[PDB]
Amino acid sequence: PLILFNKDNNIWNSKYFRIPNIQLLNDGTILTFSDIRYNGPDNHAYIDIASARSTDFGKTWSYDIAMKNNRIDSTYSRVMDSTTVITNTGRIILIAGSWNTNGNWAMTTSTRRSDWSVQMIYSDDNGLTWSNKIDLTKDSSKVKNQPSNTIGWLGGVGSGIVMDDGTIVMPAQISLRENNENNYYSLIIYSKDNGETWTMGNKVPNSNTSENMVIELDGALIMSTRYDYSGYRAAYISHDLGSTWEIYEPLNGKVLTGKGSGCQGSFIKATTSNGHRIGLISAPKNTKGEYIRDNIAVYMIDFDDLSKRVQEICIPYPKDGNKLGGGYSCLSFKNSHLSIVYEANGNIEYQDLTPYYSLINKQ
Repeated sequence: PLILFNKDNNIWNSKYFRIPNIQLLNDGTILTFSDIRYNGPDNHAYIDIASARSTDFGKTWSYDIAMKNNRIDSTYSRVMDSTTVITNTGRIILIAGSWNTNGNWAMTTSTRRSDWSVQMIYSDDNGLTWSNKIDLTKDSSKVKNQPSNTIGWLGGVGSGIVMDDGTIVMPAQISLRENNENNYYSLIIYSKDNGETWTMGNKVPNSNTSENMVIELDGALIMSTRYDYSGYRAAYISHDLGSTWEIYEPLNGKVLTGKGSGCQGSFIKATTSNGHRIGLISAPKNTKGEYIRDNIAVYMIDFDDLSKRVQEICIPYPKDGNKLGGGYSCLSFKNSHLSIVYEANGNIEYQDLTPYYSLINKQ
């Protein structure tokens, strides 16, 4: 596997890389992102977000800094946990959480986190140049239906989707102040104006849910979310663009995540040659438990053949993750090509999983 972001050899001399992201462009361009964790693996540290671009199918990469933190705190200023999407116009949107203090983003403060904000950048030139950082939460002109008891929120860490009519849907996670407690939930946000303004959906029926991704299936939204301390990835379905949610049985609890806290994963849809709509999930098996997060595997479900059980297709990273921070992955499928980026002992590796999709396509 090619080392995309190397902790031992990078142009920023960063000691650690975390939270990968990948987008397969329509013309074959591969666009990837990752946290630039300069001082180490800690989440509450000095972090920017990088971009690696390839015009030769992953052989050579051009590196840049897509987003910088607010530059306020040389120790804690950070923009992190990227959530990306490609609109129908080709516009590439990146959504990230922004902080500059110490402490968990969801549990530290009992009121709205003062240094918290959601920053968004977009590129109209296929990832060559990026726009200015646009604050989505400093006022109320960009995001509608933001709960008043919001401690903070950010993207679902991964990739969004585009509906039939062109509506962009982004996975999201929110922390809410409810009855002297801080409960965090998963949900979605959507934009009908190419990402200029957004409307916030409602929370999923269960707390302790966070990082997630949604797919579109015949107008509905099917979510595969991180369900902490449940041992599995939860799944919900929505028929009103994320306003109401029901448990999606065919996927709920099917992907096990081992003991301890959950872990981020990716959930994308692919349409095989026989017309079937399949779901591809990447997540560590975590058979060794807790934050070890071993064996980043790729699972498959056939929505048009739901009697067939979820299949383990391959394990792109059949090793233990680093307990300091690992296990995150992101899949991207476009034009019968499948690619993955994942964390690998402080590094970010890349793989082309297209031959495995060809085994699925049965052509």
